[PDB]
Amino acid sequence: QSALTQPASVSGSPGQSITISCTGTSTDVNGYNYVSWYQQYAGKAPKLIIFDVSKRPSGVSNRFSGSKSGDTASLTISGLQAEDEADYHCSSYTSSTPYVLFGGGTKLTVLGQPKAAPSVTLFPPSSEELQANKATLVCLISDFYPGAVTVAWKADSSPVKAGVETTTPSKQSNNKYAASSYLSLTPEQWKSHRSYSCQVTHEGSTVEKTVAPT
Amino acid sequence: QVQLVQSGGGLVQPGGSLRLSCVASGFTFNNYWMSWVRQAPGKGLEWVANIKQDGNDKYYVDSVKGRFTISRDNAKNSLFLQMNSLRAEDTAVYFCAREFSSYTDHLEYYYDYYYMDVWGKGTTVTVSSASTKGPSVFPLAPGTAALGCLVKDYFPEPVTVSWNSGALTSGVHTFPAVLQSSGLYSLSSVVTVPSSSLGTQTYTCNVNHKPSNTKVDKRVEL
Amino acid sequence: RKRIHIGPGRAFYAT
Repeated sequence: QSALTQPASVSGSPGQSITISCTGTSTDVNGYNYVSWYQQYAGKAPKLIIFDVSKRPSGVSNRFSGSKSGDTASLTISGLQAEDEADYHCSSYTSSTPYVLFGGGTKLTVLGQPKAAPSVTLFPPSSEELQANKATLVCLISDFYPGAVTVAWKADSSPVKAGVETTTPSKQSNNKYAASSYLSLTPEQWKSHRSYSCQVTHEGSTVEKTVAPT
Repeated sequence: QVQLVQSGGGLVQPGGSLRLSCVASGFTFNNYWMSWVRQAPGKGLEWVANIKQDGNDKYYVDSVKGRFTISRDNAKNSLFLQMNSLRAEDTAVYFCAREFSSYTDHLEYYYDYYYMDVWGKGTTVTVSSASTKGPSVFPLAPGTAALGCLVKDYFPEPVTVSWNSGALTSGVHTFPAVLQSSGLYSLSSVVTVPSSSLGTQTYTCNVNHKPSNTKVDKRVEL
Repeated sequence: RKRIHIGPGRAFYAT
């Protein structure tokens, strides 16, 4: 019946303008104006940047503006700067408990560097782990940008979703990203197939690696 | 300047409890409503509870009514939150914030809206049924070559990894750990080396897991 | 004079 909806993420290049929408805010005349936006840098606390649909606390750049039409609230950032990169959350009123909601948050990325395809290294289960009656395939993904990827595993040539654990991406020292995925199997499963595969998709292109029982 | 600093966070098991504190400074504490907002790993914000300036009127989100109890002490600029019957889903960073009044009066009527303008840095709350446990270190056997160590099923964080007792630092990449469905962590550390040295040079990853006072030096052979 | 009070956890209009 209620839930604010904002895109998980958005991108833009320096100098451009960008907009994040947030559907589901109140259309009740008495609560229409209760809308806000908060900015949050990785590891830091949130910061109010827009309240009452379009007001700015002193100190907040006039590059950040807010508007609303219908139940959809919208935040707009002009002349994007590298420091605008953060998470943005919309907040709004709702006629029932808890009365004040928050969206899921939108991750804004400012494309500051060139695209970079991921490097993939896949390791098979170690004989020591197998001899311990277990098996783990390790897929190490690195040096990619933007920091977003999706991983898919295959037993021979068929999809396999059971026993898959994949981390969220995280920034490296060189400022590109890394992530890793683990596939758990039984020693018997491992030896049963011709081979397994780890497929990484990034910006519409994929890099797949394969390993087989030696 | 205005500031808010919370504390009291920690690691507990389901059903356990914690008491969060928040100390204000730089503003007339007893003039504002105070709130507690949380954020689960990788997710958005969620208001948890607040208290009126006179400490009587208290509000909570439905999922914590009965388990959480908010209170304040205007005498010491402090806000508190007693958390009982903690659950895994209660895992998050907890922030205490100040609610400020945005007053807009149009005579026949007026709007009195409250938003959070001051936030603390947050304190971490982790609720897990996992128990302290050392890791199992498996070797990842190997122009150049890649080799490493799989540090499997340990709890809780963190663990440190090094190679050849520090002598190998270049071409080393220790990956952030993955939290598994089992509640236990795992990570992998990999290094790229010359393929010709594989025959002579010995490689050993030095793994340390202080939470369980466990160290493991695993030799990675060809 | 309609009074509208909206904030986290509470919403109402005092006469």
